[PDB]
Amino acid sequence: VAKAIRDGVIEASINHEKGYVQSKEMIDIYSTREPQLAFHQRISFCLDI
Amino acid sequence: LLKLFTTMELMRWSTLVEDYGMELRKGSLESPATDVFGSTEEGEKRWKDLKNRVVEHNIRIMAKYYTRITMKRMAQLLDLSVDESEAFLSNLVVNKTIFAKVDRLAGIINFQRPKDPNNLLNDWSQKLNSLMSLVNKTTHLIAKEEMIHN
Amino acid sequence: TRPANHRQLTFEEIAKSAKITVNEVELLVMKALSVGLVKGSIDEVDKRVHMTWVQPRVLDLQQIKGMKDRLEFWCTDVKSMEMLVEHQAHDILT
Amino acid sequence: AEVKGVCTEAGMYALRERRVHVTQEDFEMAVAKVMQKD
Amino acid sequence: AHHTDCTFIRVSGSELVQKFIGEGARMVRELFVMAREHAPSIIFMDEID
Amino acid sequence: DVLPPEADSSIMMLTSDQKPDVMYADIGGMDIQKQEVREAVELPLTHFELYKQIGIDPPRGVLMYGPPGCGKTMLAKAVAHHTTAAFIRVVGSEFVQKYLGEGPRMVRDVFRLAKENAPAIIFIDEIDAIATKRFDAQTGADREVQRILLELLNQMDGFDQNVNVKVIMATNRADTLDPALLRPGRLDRKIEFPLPDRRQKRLIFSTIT
Amino acid sequence: QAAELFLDTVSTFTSYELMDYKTFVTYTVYVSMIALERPDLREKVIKGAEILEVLHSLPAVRQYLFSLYECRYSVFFQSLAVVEQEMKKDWLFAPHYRYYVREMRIHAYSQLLESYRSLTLGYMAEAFGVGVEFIDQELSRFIAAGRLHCKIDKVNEIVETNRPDSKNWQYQETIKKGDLLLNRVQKLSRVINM
Amino acid sequence: MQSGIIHAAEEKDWKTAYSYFYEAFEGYDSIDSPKAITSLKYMLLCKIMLNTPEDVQALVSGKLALRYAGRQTEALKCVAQASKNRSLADFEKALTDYRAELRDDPIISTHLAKLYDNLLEQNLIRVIEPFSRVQIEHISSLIKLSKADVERKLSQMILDKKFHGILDQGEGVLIIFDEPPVDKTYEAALETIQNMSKVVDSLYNKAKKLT
Amino acid sequence: LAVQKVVVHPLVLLSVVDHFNRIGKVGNQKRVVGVLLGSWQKKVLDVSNSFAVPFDEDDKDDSVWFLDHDYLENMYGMFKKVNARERIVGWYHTGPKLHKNDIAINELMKRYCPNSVLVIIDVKPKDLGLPTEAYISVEEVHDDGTPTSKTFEHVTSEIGAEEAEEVGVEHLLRDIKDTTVGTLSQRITNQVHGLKGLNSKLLDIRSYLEKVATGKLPINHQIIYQLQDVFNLLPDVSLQEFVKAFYLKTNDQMVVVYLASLIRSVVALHNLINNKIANRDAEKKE
Amino acid sequence: EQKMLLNLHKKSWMEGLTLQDYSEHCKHNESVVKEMLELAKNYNKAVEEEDKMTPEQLAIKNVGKQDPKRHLEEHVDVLMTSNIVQCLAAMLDTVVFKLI
Ligand SMILES: Nc1ncnc2c1ncn2[C@@H]1O[C@H](COP(=O)(O)OP(=O)(O)OP(=O)(O)O)[C@@H](O)[C@H]1O
Ligand SMILES: [Mg+2]
Repeated sequence: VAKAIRDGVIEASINHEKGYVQSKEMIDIYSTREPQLAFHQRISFCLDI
Repeated sequence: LLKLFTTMELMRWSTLVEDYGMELRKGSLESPATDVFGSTEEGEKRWKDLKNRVVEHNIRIMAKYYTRITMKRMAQLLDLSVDESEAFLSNLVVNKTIFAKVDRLAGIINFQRPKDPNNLLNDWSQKLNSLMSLVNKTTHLIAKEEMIHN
Repeated sequence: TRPANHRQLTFEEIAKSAKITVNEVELLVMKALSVGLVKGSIDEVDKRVHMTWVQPRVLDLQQIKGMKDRLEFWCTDVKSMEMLVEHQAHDILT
Repeated sequence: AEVKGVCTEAGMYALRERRVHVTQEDFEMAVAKVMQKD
Repeated sequence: AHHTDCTFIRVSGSELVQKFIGEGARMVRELFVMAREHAPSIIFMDEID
Repeated sequence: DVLPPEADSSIMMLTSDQKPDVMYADIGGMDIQKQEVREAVELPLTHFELYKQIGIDPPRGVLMYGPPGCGKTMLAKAVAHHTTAAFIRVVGSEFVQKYLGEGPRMVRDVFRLAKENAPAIIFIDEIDAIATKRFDAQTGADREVQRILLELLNQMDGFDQNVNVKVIMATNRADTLDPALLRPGRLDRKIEFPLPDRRQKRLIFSTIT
Repeated sequence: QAAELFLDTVSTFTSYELMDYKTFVTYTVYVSMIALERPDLREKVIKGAEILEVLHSLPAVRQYLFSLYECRYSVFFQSLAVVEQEMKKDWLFAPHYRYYVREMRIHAYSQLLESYRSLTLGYMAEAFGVGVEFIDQELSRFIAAGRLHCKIDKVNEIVETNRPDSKNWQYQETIKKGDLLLNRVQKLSRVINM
Repeated sequence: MQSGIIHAAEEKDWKTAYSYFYEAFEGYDSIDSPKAITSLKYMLLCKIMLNTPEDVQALVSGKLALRYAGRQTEALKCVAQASKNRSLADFEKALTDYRAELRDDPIISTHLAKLYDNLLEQNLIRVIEPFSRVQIEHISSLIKLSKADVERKLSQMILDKKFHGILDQGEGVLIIFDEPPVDKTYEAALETIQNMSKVVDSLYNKAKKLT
Repeated sequence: LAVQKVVVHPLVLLSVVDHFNRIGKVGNQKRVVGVLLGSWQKKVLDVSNSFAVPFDEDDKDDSVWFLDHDYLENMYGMFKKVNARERIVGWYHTGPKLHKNDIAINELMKRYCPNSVLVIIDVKPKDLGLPTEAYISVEEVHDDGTPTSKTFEHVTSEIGAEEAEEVGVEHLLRDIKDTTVGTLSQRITNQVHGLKGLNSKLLDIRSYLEKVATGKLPINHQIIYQLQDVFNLLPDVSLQEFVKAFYLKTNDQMVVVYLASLIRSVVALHNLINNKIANRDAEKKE
Repeated sequence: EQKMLLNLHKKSWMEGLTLQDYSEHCKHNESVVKEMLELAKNYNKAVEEEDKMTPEQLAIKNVGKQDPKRHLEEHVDVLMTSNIVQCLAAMLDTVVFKLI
């Protein structure tokens, strides 16, 4: 789980003393640039077509 | 008194009473009092309506300036109990007179409506437009100053 | 005095600077908001004042020099972005 | 022709009650209106 | 008339349609020129009475 | 060039000031006629989807006939006053014009204006002026009137079920009307305005007095 | 679409060459509980006169519908098992008996989590008459699929509901369906070039 | 009148029942009948069951209804005011003051339960309107009902999508959410994508058939 | 104010250029002055014609200047006979900037038109700004206690043309004007021109501040007041709320752009289908 | 004189960086996308009809009937231009007018 968190696979933290993993609260995807990037790839492909 | 209802500030009911009630309700021999706030039943009802107008003006002013306010502070500024102030605010909100969301668990009143991205970006665009207009006007003023001192 | 990024004045700051009690601070802001001296809002829950505008005041020559330096940075940014747009869209520019 | 008019009048009676489907009561009222009244 | 693919001509004797039958209009048999042009034909006339 | 469809019309729609002051309450004792007109004119304009769902075919036109002075034109006035749709009031004798071709031209202009302003109601008072059953081919007047009537029939035939235009014709000599005007799709609703009955007489008397 | 058409023809059914009217009403109810929102299900199916009249002779289907509507989740799960065994033997619902039932389960879970900020795992298990482990596995599977807007605190066994905006759920479908259409366009152009 | 009574008894749409009661009232009033008031009562009652109480007063203000202004019209007008104010306490006060004219009329008495439920929903909405996070006990005190009943009704309303919110049992607090409307642009874009996929399928048929 | 926008027709520009050139053929001049005729539409001026008037001034002294007002009246009458709806709305001059005696000339012109407008028309082909700069005389009431004086308040100036005037301009600009550029390219070029104009305005402000700092010009105390407001108006684009709103808006527009591009690609594939089918049919019949 | 006449219709520098109202921009985007919905629904039918349609009707049958393809192209061009211009202007303004 530590390797997964470091690599960015999952956004979380590990409480070693407590012995569990707390997953980070999900961030609003549509309020970030990721939809813009996906739309960018798709738009460029459509214009290329 | 009319100026008190025109100024864009808070007015306190206790101060209003101690400064004008005798001149309005009982009046003076030099300046007789009208039957507007007389000792009759209609006078009492109009006095209660005057208090309602005072507290509603205070709520309007507090909505213009405050963005969030404590229910305790709202009650203190309205010369009302927490329950009375909350009931009056609820009546105003239901009638669509004033927008306010009451987080009663935390005792918080939010006068700030949720910000539509349209609204936020439109405020930004209006700021840009005003900035550009002011830049143009400053350039013209600079041209006048160059003319005067050349 | 505070820069535009840090124009959130705590109630304690105004109370200490104006030699007034904390519970009066709000009323003071009211006057400054009613007259038109300053613009903004009051977050009484957090005991803060979000000030967004000030009455423009007479500035010293050094303050004018600092303002001109701000204009220098602004001009640099505008020129850089203008050149970027001209270079990127050179083929389609009329 | 009278039977066809009865069908259309049954539809009209269904309309008068702002209904979508024509019912048997509508057909009987249409029969009464087309035959007896007219 | 529909099932046998025979042209259906309704002869009501109305003057409004006379211009289509013929500018003569002195005899009803002037309609036959049209009927022969659309044979097989069914000439239909309904007596209102 | 192509002109806008609402343009090039010698006949205009009824404006707000031209609306008659006659109310449905002003008319006394024509509940049957009022119901038939409403179900054939004003209801299909606002409830065409309901007519489609039930399976009823709304009547394209309405022929109001009866003895003179039995509330025909006044019911048309009340419909015009109490309608949310466009009203195009016209008289049959207006279509007959000296300029050959102007009659059919203004007939199709009326229908085009109604189509462009759907929902709309076309009212043609005294329909006998262009809808008689006898035509003399050697007289210019009868030839022009035959052209006008043929254009009217074509315009009513060219209205599919989608176009929300209702046509109203009024006459007191329907015996002289051409039967081709009463064919399905042109005038499928012949509403009679008979002489008042005793109950009708008392309703009219009360309403007027 | 099946629910829409069945509800449109629930009072005009005459296609007895396809199915009996009782079977038609059972199919209508089955598709309605999976395709209709709660207000639509109440207005059209729960308060439907014809459907109720038919359900008077079908106690099992009425139990299945009203257990979901009245939030009798254990009764709903038992009726869902019975309904599943019914779908498995129907040539129309056989390919989807695995799908339909799963969706129904999700609906039930979603319903139980719609009005509450958080629910203990034990409460969910008691409401559905199943074990806590079963609820844990089912909820984890359906959350991982993105069908349930909640997260499980297994340390305290508390399911906390989320309220994701409709914008994200529209954007994901936009990406998926636009990618499907884009693949169709690409393969069509591939056909065209040669 | 009998048609309207049967129409309302079958809890069908109340617009047709109101129309039948309107024709019955006109017929009874034209002949000056003592029953014209009764058909008037139900005429207003339908307007209450149609969630449009504001019309009832207007109906009383008409010339034909000015002749019948009495205890029955007052009872229906006051229950219309109770519905208009979304007040359940006003409903109970109306049912007490005009018990003879409301609770003893069988037609009105049959629908009194549904009227009470509708006014319960309306008053709950009015009470929770000014709040974004409010204790359930406060809502119960304002509504003058049991906390368990209030919680059950609020949960059912949330399940019925009558308002947007959640119920925190652990703290016993109703949280009201200012949900945003769905984006019509995204819905239209999705259906446009579907229709254009159909267009691409048609182009597929044209291409494979003609090459 | 009494003037909201001044529309200067291309005929006015050509007349001003011709007047400047014909006077400057003498080889000794600085600027030329003429009278502007137009109509009034709401609060928008419609300067549409002009005529030259004799004018001269001293290079050193600003109080010495002659303007032939009798010539002004006579040519006003002559033009009014031709077009009665065109009235004196102000004047113009071709000096690159304002002059200290411009207020006196505007006072002279105000008799013929009380709300006279001075349109400085720069004959030199400035690359960015419009050749016209409109001003109107106002009484500036200072708050420092200084006595009220007459100043020139700037007015937004635009170049607009009549239908026939636009036809003539397009005939004259037939070769030079390139209309093949698409609308999108035109808007992007507009953005580039806006960036250039903003840079020029900011550089003018910076130059004025530089002169003020070194004492070449006194502190106006009014331009500084405006500049404080300008710098306050600069929005903070680093705020979390603004960034989230900007991202959401950009994605909302990008999904629309994606849908439009997808539809465009499908339509282009349909066009390719039609082209290939037509080619195959043409080669099959031949 | 040619340069002087070139200033006709020359837009001011202010409106080059001016951003359109985002409420009206979103309403326009939604309206045009809702239009392309019906346009594509008709475009499918147009493709099927032109599959089985004689070459004499390629233009005669297009007279008096709207062309879904042409309106679709026009809507696509309009939305591409509007949204791209708005996005580019907003991105330029986020750099030019900055508080830092
Ligand atoms: N039901 C009615 N109630 C009251 N007045 C009526 C009624 N019917 C007709 N009238 C009277 O008829 C008069 C005008 O007659 P109207 O134009 O309606 O008749 P019409 O059928 O169009 O006649 P015509 O065939 O001669 O054109 C009005 O003054 C109106 O008072
Ligand atoms: Mg008449």
